[PDB]
Amino acid sequence: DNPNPGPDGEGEVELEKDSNVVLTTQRDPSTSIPAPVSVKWSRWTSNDVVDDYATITSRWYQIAEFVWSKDDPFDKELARLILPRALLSSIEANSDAICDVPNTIPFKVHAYWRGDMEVRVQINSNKFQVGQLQATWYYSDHENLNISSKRSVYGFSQMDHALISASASNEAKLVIPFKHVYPFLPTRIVPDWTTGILDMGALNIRVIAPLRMSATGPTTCNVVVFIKLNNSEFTGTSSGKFYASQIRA
Amino acid sequence: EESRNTTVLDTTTTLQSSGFGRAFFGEAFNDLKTLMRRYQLYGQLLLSVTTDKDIDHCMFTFPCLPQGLALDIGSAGSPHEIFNRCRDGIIPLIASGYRFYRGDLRYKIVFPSNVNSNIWVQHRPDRRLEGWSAAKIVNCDAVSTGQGVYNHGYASHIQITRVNNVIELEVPFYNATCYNYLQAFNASSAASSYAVSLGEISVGFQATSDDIASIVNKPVTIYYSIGDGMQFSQWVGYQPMMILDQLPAPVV
Amino acid sequence: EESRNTTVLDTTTTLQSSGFGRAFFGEAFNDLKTLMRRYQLYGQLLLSVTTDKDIDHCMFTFPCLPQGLALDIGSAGSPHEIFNRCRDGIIPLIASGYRFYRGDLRYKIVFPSNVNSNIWVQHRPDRRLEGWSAAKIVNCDAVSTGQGVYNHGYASHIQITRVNNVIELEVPFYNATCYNYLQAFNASSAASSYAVSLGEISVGFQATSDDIASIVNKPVTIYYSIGDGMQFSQWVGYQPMMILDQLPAPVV
Amino acid sequence: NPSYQQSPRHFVPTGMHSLALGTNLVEPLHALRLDAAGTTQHPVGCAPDEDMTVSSIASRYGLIRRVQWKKDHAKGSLLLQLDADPFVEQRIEGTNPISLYWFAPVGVVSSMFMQWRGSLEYRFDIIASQFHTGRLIVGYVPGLTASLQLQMDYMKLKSSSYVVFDLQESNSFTFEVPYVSYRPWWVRKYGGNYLPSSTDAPSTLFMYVQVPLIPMEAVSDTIDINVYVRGGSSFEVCVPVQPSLGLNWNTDFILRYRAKTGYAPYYAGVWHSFNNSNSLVFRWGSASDQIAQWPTISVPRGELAFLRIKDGKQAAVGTQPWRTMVVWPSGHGYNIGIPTYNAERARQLAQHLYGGGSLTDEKAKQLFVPANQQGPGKVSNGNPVWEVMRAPL
Amino acid sequence: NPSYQQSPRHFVPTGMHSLALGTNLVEPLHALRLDAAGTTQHPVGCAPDED
Repeated sequence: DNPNPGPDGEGEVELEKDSNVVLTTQRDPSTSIPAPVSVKWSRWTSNDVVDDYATITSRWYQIAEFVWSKDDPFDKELARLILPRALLSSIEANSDAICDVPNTIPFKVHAYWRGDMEVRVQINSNKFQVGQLQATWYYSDHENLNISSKRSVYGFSQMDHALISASASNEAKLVIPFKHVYPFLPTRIVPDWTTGILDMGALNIRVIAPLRMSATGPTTCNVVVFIKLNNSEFTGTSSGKFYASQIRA
Repeated sequence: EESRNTTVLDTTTTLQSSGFGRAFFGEAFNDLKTLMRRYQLYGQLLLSVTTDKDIDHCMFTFPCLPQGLALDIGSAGSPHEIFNRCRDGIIPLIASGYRFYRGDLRYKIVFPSNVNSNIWVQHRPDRRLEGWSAAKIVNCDAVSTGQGVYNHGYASHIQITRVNNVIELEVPFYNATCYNYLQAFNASSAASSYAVSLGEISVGFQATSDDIASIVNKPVTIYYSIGDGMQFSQWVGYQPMMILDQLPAPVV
Repeated sequence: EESRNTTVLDTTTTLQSSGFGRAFFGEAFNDLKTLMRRYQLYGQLLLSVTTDKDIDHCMFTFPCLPQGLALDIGSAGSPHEIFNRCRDGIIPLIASGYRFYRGDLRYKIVFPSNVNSNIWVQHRPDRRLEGWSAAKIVNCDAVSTGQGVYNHGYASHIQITRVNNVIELEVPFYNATCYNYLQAFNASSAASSYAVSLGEISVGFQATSDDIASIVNKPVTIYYSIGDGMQFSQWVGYQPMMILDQLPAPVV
Repeated sequence: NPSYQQSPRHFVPTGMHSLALGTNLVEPLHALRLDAAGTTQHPVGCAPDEDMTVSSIASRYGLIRRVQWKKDHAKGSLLLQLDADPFVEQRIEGTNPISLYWFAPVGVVSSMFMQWRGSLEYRFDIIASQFHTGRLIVGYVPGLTASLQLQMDYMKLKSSSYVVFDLQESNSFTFEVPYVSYRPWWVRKYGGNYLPSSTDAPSTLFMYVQVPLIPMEAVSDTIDINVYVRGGSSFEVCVPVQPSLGLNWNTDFILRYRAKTGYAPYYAGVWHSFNNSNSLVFRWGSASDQIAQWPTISVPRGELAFLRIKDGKQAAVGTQPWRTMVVWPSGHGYNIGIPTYNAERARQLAQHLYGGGSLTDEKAKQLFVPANQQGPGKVSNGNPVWEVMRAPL
Repeated sequence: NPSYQQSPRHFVPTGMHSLALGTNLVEPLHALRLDAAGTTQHPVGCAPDED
């Protein structure tokens, strides 16, 4: 209630320090948790050496950056990421192999995976900009054919979601646990599973309030998405030459 | 950030809670599983016999899934007036607002009256469901594979039509999964096809060629409840609905 | 100032109380609810099929109300001899001497014998009752709205005619009111139409066009008791009665 | 082995259990399992998290409205008026002949039930900076008819219950709606396609502009307002009926000449009661008197009629597709369908019969198709539509 | 799974219950309600005054 800015700026930085990667937020995160915390399931269907690599897999790594402008209508999708595929496809979109990033080197060598997720969607918007976005997670997007009529902010507001206001420039934390029909997702081509490899559903960022401003205001803003794999477990140690690149999309 | 409340501007007072009708009607309508255990029409069909059938041939087949079949409006000449007029029931309307399920189902099949023949019903939990197309009641017209034939090892039951022409059965959960999908299924892989329906129910008659002539164009209706131990485990919002009394009237 | 007594000029002695026949007949006829739980004819009709019906079409419809229907004397050529000769039963004669009711009803519907077809019965507590006209058994002759069609979410039951051609059901109290009117209803508003009958019972056959020919001109009778938890809550005196053995005889 | 000589029981039989009851009974079944004591399980991570509960569904906010509130909106301009019910609609601007709608989850879960009561909660999220300044009323008028939906301003609103909200630094609030009626519950807005069951709201919600918007010259002049609906802590529904809403999975509706229902598919075969089995007539089966039956065409004196199938690919097939026919009484209490080689023959047969002739006349018999043209006796594709061909006679 | 080999019951069937009796029996029905233990209520001002 009594402001006194100095050379530092009178703020309070919140830190997310996860395995030598530190994320900083000026604002408070707007969290939303779709499902409760999952259990480890190496008991029921694995006899191979099952081990996470928490020093290299529970790190933060950007998977998407995009430009939200004022030339977007009311109900318009900005991002639609199939996150376990989107990590590998964001690496392959930077034109290299998957063995050059320490986050994804167990995906090259193992066969199956189960772990929870942490998604940070950070906007960099001016204080005078006005707008609002959704951060809605949907489990198993491709297994529903009527999802093309579902992708709208009217339907995504009904399930739980994270709101991002362009004025406050706040942040969206997304605790995504593993919830799938099968208790493991294969990383490569595996028997009677040829398509939809390592797909758990779509994080899709759409617009509620389009970006509004004055006549000479800053036209665009930037949105960056980071991901974390914290409660992982990798089973089925295999050859890396069996692995193939992801579908481009 | 969905059910939050920044500032609740209550201008009201305390309203007397009836306990979801338990005060007035002696029953609480809060548990939605109590609503879903009321039976609702899974489907109806008219029996049609094209080729000469043996005793082993199944009369019709259908996958058993809780979110309701592909909505059979019928032919343009003769539409099924239940699914055309009042589009869909309560149970799939609830199941549209979820993603995953796990549990049993309850099927009550009502056969025609003037037939007398002894009826067998098998449940095969082997048939994977390939796409939302052909997720419907299928009239078995020919026998090429082991689909048309009454097989040995499945869970079967025979209803005596002379005693009673209705069968009441419970389909168990036999998939090797954590859940199954509870939407209009889109087939991506082969393993995802194993995890749509519980199984595949085949109903067949033991009639010969002479007694099957009295069975043609007779109606068979199938009803289903939700069973118990039946859990929906992921909240998904509802799709665009359609208002029923906005549908056009058959003007003359 | 109704049950007062200024001066009682008793010239009598003490008369031995029998306890309303409990001394002589082993039963006390004091509780009038015991009398009203005896079944009494709600109505009767001959089934008539004008247009071609589907499986979903309802055969006939009637509102369910305790004070008895509009008294169907029948046609001038062929009158219904029960309602013509001995005009009305016990239960509506009691219900004429009250104003309000609250509670359930019990309906026992007796179907014809030589029919075999499986019969569905739905209770729709949605149909408001518009005037004392068309408060009667209505033969569904065409399907324009969702009235003729077997709907999904209502309380339904299917009777197997091959086992037994009589259904015994209990209609619950589902109005959102304190009471309902218990006279010959005159429709003033739209909200008052929601509070006459409990609901609206529709009975339909699952027969096709070939088996429905044996059902034409067959009688269906409907009986009703008063149920329990059934309370009449305002004393109104009786209307002008009519003496039954003063009615003329069919002279030849 | 003693003999049991006492009197036995004396029941009533019924053919089916409770088709509607579902809570406090034990329904016996033929379970298609192997163990009679076996049920389904949930071990241990595939456990239920969301209970199927109407108070848990209706407690979830659904976005129903967006409202543009501009700088040039005058003092007292209407932003929204809507109905104080869970049945609030958002129409999709699609090209289908039947329009789809967005609903709140409270409205979807209240469509299945006949009667509702309780408080509603409207969350207003006003997307603005901390440099926009405005003030608006979210008011609430008890029961209004359709003719009182107009004659409404911000001044008649302040006679009833209302809430004035200031917008300086907090850009969101929640208005809890009172439940004022003459009736403890309230019958829902739409029926199961029974148009004489329509009922409007118990009451009406408004949102006017008490103080107009003053934006600074560095920010925008328009502000979005989101309106979210969920049923409040006192909301409840009771009586289950047919739900007034349908899915959009199969968005296909069928508006109401062909064979009477059930008498199709049919093929052209023979019958001992039609020219002593010598000529083709449509049959719906191979057994005793399984003859297809056909509606009576309304034909005035001075005209004839015959039939020509609209799509020949759907016709029954013998030595040719049977695309033309005449319908006439069989003498056995229904009309039969008599195929002809072509339209010319059909017109000549109709001329003969509507002209006063009989099916047993030699002139008629010579216009039938002979039995040796039955060929494979293929059935029609379902029950296809025929055009009624009319001519003066 | 043992086999029950004793002698079974030996009834008489009738098609309808007591159409006239109404006091001291429990008449079974197909109640068109949702709860099997549910009855009708009178809370609390819509109570019966005239028996």
